[PDB]
Amino acid sequence: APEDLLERLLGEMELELIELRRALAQTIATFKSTERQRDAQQLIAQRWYEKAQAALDRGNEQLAREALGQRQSYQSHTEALGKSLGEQR
Amino acid sequence: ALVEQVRGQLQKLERKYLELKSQKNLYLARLKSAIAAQKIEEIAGNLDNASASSLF
Amino acid sequence: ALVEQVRGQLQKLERKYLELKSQKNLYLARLKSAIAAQKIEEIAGNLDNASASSLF
Amino acid sequence: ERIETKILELEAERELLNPPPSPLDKKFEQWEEQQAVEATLAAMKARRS
Amino acid sequence: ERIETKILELEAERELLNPPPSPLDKKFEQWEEQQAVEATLAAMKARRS
Amino acid sequence: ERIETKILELEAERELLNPPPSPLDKKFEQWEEQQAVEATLAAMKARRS
Repeated sequence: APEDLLERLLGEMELELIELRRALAQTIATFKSTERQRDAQQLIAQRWYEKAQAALDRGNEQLAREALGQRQSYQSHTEALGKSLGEQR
Repeated sequence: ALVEQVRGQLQKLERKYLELKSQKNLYLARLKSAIAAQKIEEIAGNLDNASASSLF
Repeated sequence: ALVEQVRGQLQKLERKYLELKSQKNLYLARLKSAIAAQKIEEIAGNLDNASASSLF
Repeated sequence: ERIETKILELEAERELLNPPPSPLDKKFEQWEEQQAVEATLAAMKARRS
Repeated sequence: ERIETKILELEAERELLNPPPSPLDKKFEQWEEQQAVEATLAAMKARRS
Repeated sequence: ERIETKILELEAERELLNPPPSPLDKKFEQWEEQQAVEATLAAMKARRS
């Protein structure tokens, strides 16, 4: 009977309005996780920035060269993750 | 040199692993969304309300 | 040297233990709060008062 | 670390269920509130100046 | 000695699969990196000289 | 003697798991520490000279 189907079909819709609901949770969960990782890497680079912020004074430039040269490796990671976070938004 | 060289391989490879792991969830998530939000519109086709092939 | 060296390992390790212990409670506490305050809002969904799928 | 992900999963689970207020109202409540305290005070600072 | 050949066979097996970066980029990353440390330091050595 | 190898195997097993700090930080902690004791003492030797 066509009337009978009208109630079952709408029921099967309800399973996906929650299934799709769960999918969005996973997507947004990754976005939060990806966001957090970015802070840690810049914080480490930030720490090296303070560490390099204590050497170039009183003429110890040679020490500053190595300190900032190490920061460059961390800096690249920050840029890569920064673009990804914006795209995922 | 060998111990220094071999460690570099592990460090580079280890980073590539977690990078792959993160992408796995994202593509899977888009698939379910590309299937869940995908699987509804067809049954609405049976209730099209826009043609003469629907129950409505 | 060995007795001096071995003691340093114990002293460093012992500090790391209680440090781990303190963090355990904090994460567990946030979990229950992230579950208790978490588990209420859904049942309010059954009493949404904002859609046409609630008892209210 | 995985526990933090579970917390993040759960905390953000109902960022969907109860969406945060849009910036438009967030741009107004404070905007009207400043007047609310001052406007209600506008009579205060005048009636009982 | 034949073991070394097997190692060489395996080690060079994926020199094909993952080809090494061409000298052009290898000639630039360091070339830009030297500026990267100095240019970012150029403000460092000037702003907080 | 083989026992020593087992000790060496075990002792160096987690030289991998917990890598030693790189010389760069090892070159700084002491470098900043000398200032830390003297700089904090710099006021000591002056304020209460």
